[PDB]
Amino acid sequence: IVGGQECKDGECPWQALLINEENEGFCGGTILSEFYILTAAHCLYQAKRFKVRVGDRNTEQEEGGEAVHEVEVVIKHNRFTKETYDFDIAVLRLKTPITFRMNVAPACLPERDWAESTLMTQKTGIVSGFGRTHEKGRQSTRLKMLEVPYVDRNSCKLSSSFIITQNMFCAGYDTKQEDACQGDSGGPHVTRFKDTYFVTGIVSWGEGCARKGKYGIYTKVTAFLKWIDRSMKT
Amino acid sequence: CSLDNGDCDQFCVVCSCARGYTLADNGKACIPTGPYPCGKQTLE
Ligand SMILES: CS(=O)(=O)N1C[C@H](C(=O)Nc2ccc(Cl)c(F)c2)[C@@H](C(=O)Nc2ccc(-n3ccccc3=O)cc2F)C1
Ligand SMILES: [Ca+2]
Ligand code: NA
Repeated sequence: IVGGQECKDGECPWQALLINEENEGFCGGTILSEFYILTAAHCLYQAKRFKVRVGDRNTEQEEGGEAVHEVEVVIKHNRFTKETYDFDIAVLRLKTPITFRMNVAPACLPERDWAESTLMTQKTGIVSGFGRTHEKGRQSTRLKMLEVPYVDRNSCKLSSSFIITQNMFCAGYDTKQEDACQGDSGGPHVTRFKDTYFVTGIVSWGEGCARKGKYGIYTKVTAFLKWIDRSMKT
Repeated sequence: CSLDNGDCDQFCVVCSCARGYTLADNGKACIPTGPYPCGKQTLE
């Protein structure tokens, strides 16, 4: 995350971190239930083997509440391709169930029509993760969050070198130096309605990070609510 | 459903709630069933 701020205790409990063989984080995820993590399909290509860490807020310090989970089943959308980055979604079933506690709790899945009409039409969402704090810089050791405005689809298409599909949406800032970045990929985009946070996006891609005239691009979770439901039932 | 989300706390007049929630007596609010309901920030 470029800009934004460290998450306070319990503020981002649905955050998951995918860790590689070197015990290093490389992508985010969203806790959906005790057994399922939502992430980006493109993350699966980046590490031969990986595990999932929940409850971590500082990767340099072992604090109470961190736990590690092996992945039992990877369910990658069959239509994902690196050519277009379309369908950038995967669900992970864990080998053992997550125990919900302080800093460890699922984000809500919304209903499709309601989400399209009521959630996505909000002003902003929240993105979080442990990714780079500057485009050419190091990954954050602390969990950060960032409020990002929804950006009009047509404005985003005009700004983008690449095709923005109906499975994607844009969010973030034209020129202000605040954005998600590499390493936040796979992590949650959530939207608050009243006092409940609903998962609305998966951090997917962008041209650089916080670049003037570019936005962050997210997998639009509403497009995949049936797919997610089917994936989570096996 | 257009005006004030039908006064619903979550989904929309016919209100409903996400998994881990029960629709309240008033038929508008949503009550969590467990200590760690989806989409709520956690407290100590
Ligand atoms: C410079 S960097 O630090 O090394 N880094 C930051 C960029 C990023 O990911 N930023 C980022 C920024 C914001 C958010 Cl939200 C977010 F998730 C990520 C990443 C990149 O260039 N990604 C990228 C770019 C383009 C496509 N794409 C799209 C369509 C079709 C083909 C196609 O390849 C796919 C991509 F992975 C390189
Ligand atoms: Ca830690
Ligand atoms: Na920008």
